[PDB]
Amino acid sequence: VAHNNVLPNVHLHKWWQRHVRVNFSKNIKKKKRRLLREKRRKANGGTPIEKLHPIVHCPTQRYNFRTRLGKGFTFEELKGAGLTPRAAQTIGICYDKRRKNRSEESLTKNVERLLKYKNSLVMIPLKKNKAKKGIGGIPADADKNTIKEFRNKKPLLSIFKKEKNTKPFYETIEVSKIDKEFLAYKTLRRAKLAERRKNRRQQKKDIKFKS
Amino acid sequence: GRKSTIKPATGIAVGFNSGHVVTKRNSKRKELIKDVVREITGFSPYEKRIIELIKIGTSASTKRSLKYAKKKLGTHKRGKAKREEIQKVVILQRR
Amino acid sequence: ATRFKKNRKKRGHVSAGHGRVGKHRKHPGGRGKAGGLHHMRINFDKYHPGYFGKVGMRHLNLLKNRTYCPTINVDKLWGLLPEEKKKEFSENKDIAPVIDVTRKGYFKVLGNGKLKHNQPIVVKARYFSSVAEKKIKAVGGQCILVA
Amino acid sequence: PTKIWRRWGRKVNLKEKRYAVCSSIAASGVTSLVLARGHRISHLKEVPLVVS
Amino acid sequence: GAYKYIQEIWKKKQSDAMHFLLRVRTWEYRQLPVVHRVSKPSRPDKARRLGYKAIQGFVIYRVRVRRGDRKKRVKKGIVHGKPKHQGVHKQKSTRNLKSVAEGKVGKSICGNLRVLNSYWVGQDAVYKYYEVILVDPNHNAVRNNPKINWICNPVHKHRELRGLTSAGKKYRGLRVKGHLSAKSRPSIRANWKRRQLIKLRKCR
RNA sequence: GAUGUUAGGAGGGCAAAUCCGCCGAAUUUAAGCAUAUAAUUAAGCGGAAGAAAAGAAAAUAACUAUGAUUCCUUUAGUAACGGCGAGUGAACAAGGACCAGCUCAAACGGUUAAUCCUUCGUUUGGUGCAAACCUUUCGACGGAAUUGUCGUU
RNA sequence: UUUUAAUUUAUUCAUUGGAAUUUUUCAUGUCGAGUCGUGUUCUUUGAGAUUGGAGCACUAAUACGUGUGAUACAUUUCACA
RNA sequence: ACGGACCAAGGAGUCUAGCAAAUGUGCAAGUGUAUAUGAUUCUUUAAACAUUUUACGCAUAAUUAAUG
Repeated sequence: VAHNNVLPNVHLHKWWQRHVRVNFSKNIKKKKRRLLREKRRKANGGTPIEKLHPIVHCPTQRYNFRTRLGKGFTFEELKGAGLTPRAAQTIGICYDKRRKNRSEESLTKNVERLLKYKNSLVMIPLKKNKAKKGIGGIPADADKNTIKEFRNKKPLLSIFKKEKNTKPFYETIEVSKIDKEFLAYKTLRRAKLAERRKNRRQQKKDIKFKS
Repeated sequence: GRKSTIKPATGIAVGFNSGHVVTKRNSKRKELIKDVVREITGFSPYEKRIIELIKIGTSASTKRSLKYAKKKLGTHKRGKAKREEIQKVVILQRR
Repeated sequence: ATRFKKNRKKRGHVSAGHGRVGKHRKHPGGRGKAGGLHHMRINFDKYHPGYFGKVGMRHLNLLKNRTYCPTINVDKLWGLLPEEKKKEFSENKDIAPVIDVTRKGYFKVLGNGKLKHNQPIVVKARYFSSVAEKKIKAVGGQCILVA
Repeated sequence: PTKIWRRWGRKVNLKEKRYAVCSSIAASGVTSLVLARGHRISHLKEVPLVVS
Repeated sequence: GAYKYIQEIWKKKQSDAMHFLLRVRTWEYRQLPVVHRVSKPSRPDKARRLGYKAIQGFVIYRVRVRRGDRKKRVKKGIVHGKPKHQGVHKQKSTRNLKSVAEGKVGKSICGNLRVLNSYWVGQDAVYKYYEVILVDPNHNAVRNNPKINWICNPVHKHRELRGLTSAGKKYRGLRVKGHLSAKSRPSIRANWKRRQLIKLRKCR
């Protein structure tokens, strides 16, 4: 090395020409999967190819405020919507047995979403114009004239898409309604100082509760 | 830190139950198996040694038995569990 | 871009710009950072002083999401809200802006700068600096702790 | 030997690209520039030519 | 409920009855040939706890595998290399003796069958014993079964040579998930290839 | 158990770019060299598919929590490893592609193995000129199986 | 020309069986053993009083368990599986 | 002192990764739209075009072995 330069650390000391790859076929495969999903959606028969997903908070403390699509609703969410999972997988509803609803807000943010999805169901007959009431909480089925008049409108995909969340960053309050005496920094320091003994207290509380 | 299933969290970011303020929510066959299997098998040699070593019955004996079980099984939890189990069966059989 | 290269302008100079006596040998001083502490020691001491050795404990696995904490100073607090909102806030003394910096993506508020004198501001921040608190309270605002 | 991993393409800023597009559109609207580029337009009336 | 009883007895291996049975069966197995078919499983509870069932296309083979490590295969006793590699005696094979067990039987002796699993059976000072469950992919009894007919299709050929049995998953690190394994999940070589592989976009 | 010039079947070999196991160096770098690096690579042995392998938590997190696997952007040349020298080097979260989940082990049918396979003949209708092929079930016989198949989750 | 979305046609007769959705009780059941784990040796890993694997010795508990929660240990909480 | 008997043709600071400096360009406390996504773009088209109202990279704050 020489002159004033950053000391090299280039991890290139093995046979790397074998590992080098270049993505010449990026837009080509983007097109191929575009036509793949278009063919799937055209062939399935008008049913949307997307599946409904829960709107759920992101983990950790970095992404506490953000929310995103999750892997399937919970059993209690489906029960509150009135659907057994084992029959709700049929209507494009994702379900997982691993998530647990840890808050009433999480429960109630997915229940009405499931109800909104259920409000748009249009069942189809199976036995050559022999429409039936349905099973397992799936909504009712429609007849010849009904299917002939609904099968040709604009499909709704916004509900399938991630729920846009509008949070009012710009908001304000009355000047006289402020708690002028609060000490946020002192509160933070006191909480950090007192963290150990509260853990002690919770430990002893639960030891008592074990009895 | 530590949370609490009751007493919902405070809006403070650092400390005890910190975070948002969201709301929270919440063998007869086996005994027969054990009895017949105990009758058929009995005790392994280290079980017998631990049983007699507890039987001789001193504080140094209890310490030696704990050491022996820990050495023969690995770890401390397994040795403690086996020592307690064998003294329980000693008390039960001394009938 | 080959026609702009320096080698092209010295095509018939025999030595190709690399000297006649010294020549251009392959790795005449070692490969990579070979000569640290031995013969490139002067270069290391002159341009990368604290390179050798080690200091501090070991954080066995970091999990940077735990300590992630974007920061913002007090003098930028009036900058988030738009100009029209700021204008309609400064004129009326009966109304004060409430800013949730965690919405904008900031977690701690430091006190570098100067706040507009006699405009109360309520700030909702995950963490607060002592002098930031002091500036806000002196200007007449109040700090809100959120999580 | 020539290798397939040469920098075949280039990353152009989207702002660069829209600036260039606007500039070329503006240049298409002055008679002298289009005449000098090589189009024989001495007979047409208006250079920002528009048709129904 | 007999199988629970059987499992509970076999869980001891140090009682007088278990010691006697293990001794006599190991003695018989030692004089029996290295690889030989057993008419019925000697541990029905463990066989059925694994994938074994009682359809016609299921057979059981007992195999003897020598214990200890195999030593470096270098000529004489001397390698031409660095001190880091001069070691010859303490070389530990990555394949477990359990996997080598059905590696012996499913390689060429029973090439028309597919290995399903293998279990413990016995032990000796200089041998280890195992029983291996083999499935005939071509017998209509197993082939027609809506269950356990996945082994009939030619994708599960030589699972023990490809490390796809339980022992293979064990020695490949597939028996532990999470941060303890981390690398081994998409297979060790594939993961290493992915991590060493560098991607360059066309437009940079 | 042995045996079948018993009936009906399979394995062997070729081919490897991708893929799955095993075994396994040294050149090189450290301006020497021994740990280290090259490299869990090259060579060697074995094994499949159109993809393979991984895959349904004995997971992650510590949060308002997530929810099989795989791959892409990023984490990140970071935490960390290392004559702490040369050098080596992940994982979580995040944004996306794709997205399907399932069955064996015990309970019970013992007022009925409720199961499975082989062989031999009949028919339920069909697309092919034909050859063949898709469907058809009355069975009967021979067995396997209670040292446990199916039904039941 | 292959299929795949929409689209000509259902009517009856019949008992025969099965399934799935929702109220009253039991029973809180089962849950993978020379296996996990530990010690030691070798190898592997970024994994460091050992990341995984393997060899040898010892060798478990039964869900109130044991397995993780990146520093060995004892006592003990919590979370997840 | 070494190479050169002659002539023709070929013949050697390049490519990629990463960093810095210099200069030009655009925007500017922001900047780059990454993977991906849609579009009657779809010899030319593997490029251009666009991103239903906080992804990340670098910068906007430093310092400490570290609670901070």
